[PDB]
Amino acid sequence: MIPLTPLFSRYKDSYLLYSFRLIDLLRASKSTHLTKLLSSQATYLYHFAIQKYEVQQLIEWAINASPDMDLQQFRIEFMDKTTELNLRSCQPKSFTYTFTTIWDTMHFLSLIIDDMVYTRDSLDFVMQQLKTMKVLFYNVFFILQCAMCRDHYMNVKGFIIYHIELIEIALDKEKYGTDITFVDSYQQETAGADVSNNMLMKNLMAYVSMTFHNDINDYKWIQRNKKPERMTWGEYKKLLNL
Amino acid sequence: MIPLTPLFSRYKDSYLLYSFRLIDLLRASKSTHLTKLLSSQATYLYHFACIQKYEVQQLIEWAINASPDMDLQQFRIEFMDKTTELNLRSCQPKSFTYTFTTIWDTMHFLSLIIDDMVYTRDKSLDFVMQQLKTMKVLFYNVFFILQCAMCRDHYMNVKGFIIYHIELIEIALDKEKYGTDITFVDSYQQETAGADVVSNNMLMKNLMAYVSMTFHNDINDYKWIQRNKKPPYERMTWGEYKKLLNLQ
Ligand SMILES: Cc1cc2nc3c(=O)[nH]c(=O)nc-3n(C[C@H](O)[C@H](O)[C@H](O)COP(=O)(O)OP(=O)(O)OC[C@H]3O[C@@H](n4cnc5c(N)ncnc54)[C@H](O)[C@@H]3O)c2cc1C
Ligand SMILES: Cc1cc2nc3c(=O)[nH]c(=O)nc-3n(C[C@H](O)[C@H](O)[C@H](O)COP(=O)(O)OP(=O)(O)OC[C@H]3O[C@@H](n4cnc5c(N)ncnc54)[C@H](O)[C@@H]3O)c2cc1C
Repeated sequence: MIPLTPLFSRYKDSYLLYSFRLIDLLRASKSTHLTKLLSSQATYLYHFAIQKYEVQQLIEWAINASPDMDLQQFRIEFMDKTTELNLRSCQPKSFTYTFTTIWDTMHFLSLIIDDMVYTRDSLDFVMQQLKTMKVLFYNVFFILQCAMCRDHYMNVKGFIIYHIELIEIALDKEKYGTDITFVDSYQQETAGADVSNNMLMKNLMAYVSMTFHNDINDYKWIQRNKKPERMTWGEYKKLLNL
Repeated sequence: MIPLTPLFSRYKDSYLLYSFRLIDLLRASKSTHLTKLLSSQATYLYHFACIQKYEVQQLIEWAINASPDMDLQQFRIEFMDKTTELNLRSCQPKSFTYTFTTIWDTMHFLSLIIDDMVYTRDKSLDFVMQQLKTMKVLFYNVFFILQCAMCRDHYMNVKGFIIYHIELIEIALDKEKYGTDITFVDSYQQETAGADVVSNNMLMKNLMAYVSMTFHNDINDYKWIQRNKKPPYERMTWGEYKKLLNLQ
């Protein structure tokens, strides 16, 4: 499926760390609503990482874990519990949690979307996975503390979700007889809509999340009142072997 | 300022109707947060329409104190008197039939306003940058007023597509503030391609008109997914849209 590269290996570990830090919040949840949101998100996260059954036991354990433990103690009991559930594949290699962990996670999910679409057949299955992807991007938690970031993301996250919906639309047209034409550039996709073609950019969500990532970093100069090395699509594809 | 066309004339009247129906909601607000949100949005809405600021404050304060036991038709009559008394006849909608078109018209109207502020900007770039932040607040908090929970949930999910492009304009104005003038281009594709290069400051002419138009099409495309229906079907094209609004 997705090319194995150094950068993808980091994405994968960051993804697991993100998921670990999410289930640690369950014991602390101050509402039923938050508990249901976290539980579903973490279940979805491991889904994209028998396995469904073991994950359910892991999440249920996380739900009942003592609220009076610290993170470091939760981490100990989590490494034991994942080992006992034969879920060693859920254990992160590193636990240093930063903005990069969150970015890696979003870029990881984007790669998963692109891969599911490229290797589809079952279009109902992929259309259901996409809806789950929309829920995941809608409900990204920062876990770390940055209110400004949370405010900014809640304003512009629809940019990513919108593009997931474009893929749904493409798959719907394919179900009804117009196959997907994969194109090399975003410009072919956006221009093609301005008219019975069904053109979709290859690696669309890699590009979408890369451009979104650049925009966030450009905007923070406005946020700090300061004068401004941005990632290019050419070098991003190279780093990930796309 | 914006070209005068039949379609723009509708947009402006729809915009007034939308603003009227919004201030009708203050008397029934079930929470001080909703009250604060509604009153600021209505004040922002009339700010982008056109001492007007002070009379609008008086109109909004009247709406806050109006009886919650009135019905909409009675609110409408008192509103028509209050706007007359305050020398605000220009706030009065010509038509009161409220539909989805009313909401779309309002969103398209605001997009045209954004594009026009950028074009006429004083190169007081802080002023237009401040106005854009107000527009982001307006699109974030769009009220349907009519009943469509599915529409509300959908908009909540994808409204950031519009707001994102307002932030692209802010970034371009920030660059111009600091020495790199905006280069205007004729197509969205030119803008997105130039964003991937150096240091260009490329912005599409009439970007928000194109963005809101494209968003409008995507919503209508997606609804066929929501209905499990196959699309029947003439979508709106950017060429045809520029013609209707006499955009150059
Ligand atoms: C959803 C989200 C919203 C955020 N909102 C804000 C905000 O509003 N204000 C604020 O100050 N900070 C915000 N941040 C944090 C900010 O984006 C940076 O992560 C932070 O400022 C650290 O900057 P950095 O350059 O050291 O790390 P980053 O450059 O952001 O990321 C580090 C890693 O990601 C790589 N990378 C860099 N750019 C890209 C790209 N376009 N595409 C793919 N990979 C890339 C880098 O090469 C590096 O390997 C947000 C972060 C996220 C995940
Ligand atoms: C923010 C918002 C979100 C919505 N979400 C949903 C949803 O999730 N599910 C659902 O079923 N309905 C949704 N709707 C309503 C839906 O978009 C239509 O308005 C409704 O279904 C009526 O369809 P229509 O084509 O006959 O009228 P409309 O699409 O409302 O068109 C009304 C006017 O706008 C013109 N127009 C048409 N297309 C465009 C365009 N691309 N750009 C500019 N002008 C155009 C038309 O010529 C017409 O004059 C939403 C509406 C809004 C404003």
